Amino acid sequence: LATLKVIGVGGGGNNAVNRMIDHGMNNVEFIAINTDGQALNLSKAESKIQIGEKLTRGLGAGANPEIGKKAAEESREQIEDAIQGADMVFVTAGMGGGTGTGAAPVVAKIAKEMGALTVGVVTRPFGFEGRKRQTQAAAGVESMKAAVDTLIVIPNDRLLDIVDKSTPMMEAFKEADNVLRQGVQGISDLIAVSGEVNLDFADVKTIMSNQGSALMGIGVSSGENRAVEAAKKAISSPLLETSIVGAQGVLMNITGGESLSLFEAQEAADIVQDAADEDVNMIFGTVINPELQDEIVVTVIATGFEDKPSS
Ligand SMILES: Nc1nc2c(ncn2[C@@H]2O[C@H](COP(=O)(O)OP(=O)(O)O)[C@@H](O)[C@H]2O)c(=O)[nH]1
Repeated sequence: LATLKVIGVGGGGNNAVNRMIDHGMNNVEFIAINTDGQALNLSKAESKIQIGEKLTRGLGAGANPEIGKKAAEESREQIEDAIQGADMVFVTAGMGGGTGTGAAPVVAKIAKEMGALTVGVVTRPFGFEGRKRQTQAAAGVESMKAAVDTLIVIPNDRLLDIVDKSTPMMEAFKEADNVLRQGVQGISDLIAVSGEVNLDFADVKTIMSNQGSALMGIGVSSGENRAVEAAKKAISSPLLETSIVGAQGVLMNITGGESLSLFEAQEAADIVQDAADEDVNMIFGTVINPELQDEIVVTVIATGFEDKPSS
């Protein structure tokens, strides 16, 4: 089965990796990449790469993206060794600092160069962090676009839309973490199970390879209108820079029990295509899990946003 790897670059990326490992992920290899030796020492990842030792003396990049870049370039061989054999690589980082901003694009370009389907999931800084951080991050996002197959951007300001006055910062961070984690899990599940209408890693490549922005979502629902409700949840995007609107390619997998109806499968597909408001090329799949009773799961991967709009 296709070899999946998730690579956290810099502080935010490392944090995401640690929290994903805590949450529980089967058949995924994690790699932690940082300049900061103290943070690496605390990483839960099975594979750790300290980059730029000579430049930083084991410290972080001090918000300087040129140091993050030079560090990654300096450690290219070690990064190549850690990635070798991967079929798909997810690179996650916080844009705005030095290590994520400068090194994540280098890491992604190595992963792609060496044949892996490469997806980035990065954050933009909070407005309260100031304009310099925002400007550095914007350059990082542009660099990431050039280095990956597909990119998902999570503006940290969106977290302010899902918290009340007391929600812990760490709880908010976990909500952002769900984007990459559930995207990885949906691909892992799609590879592992044969479906009645079967989609596999080649379908994922068709949808995600050499594209631009992406949306990856999952919805789960039971009862009346379950399919419509699951599809709406899969495309809901309160934390995303890139919503479903304008998608021209969608991989949609529906998992249900024996009761999964043709009518509700069409309903789900129609929700996604109507929200995209485009001529969508839909690669549709269906998995019947007989242990499931009234539950339905809809997973969506959407791309093609940069393609010329249709008439
Ligand atoms: N959502 C989220 N954002 C983070 C986290 N840690 C850092 N950030 C964001 O990431 C940006 C870069 O921080 P950091 O990754 O620690 O810097 P670096 O190590 O030099 O790359 C910060 O400016 C924040 O906006 C996290 O755990 N979650």
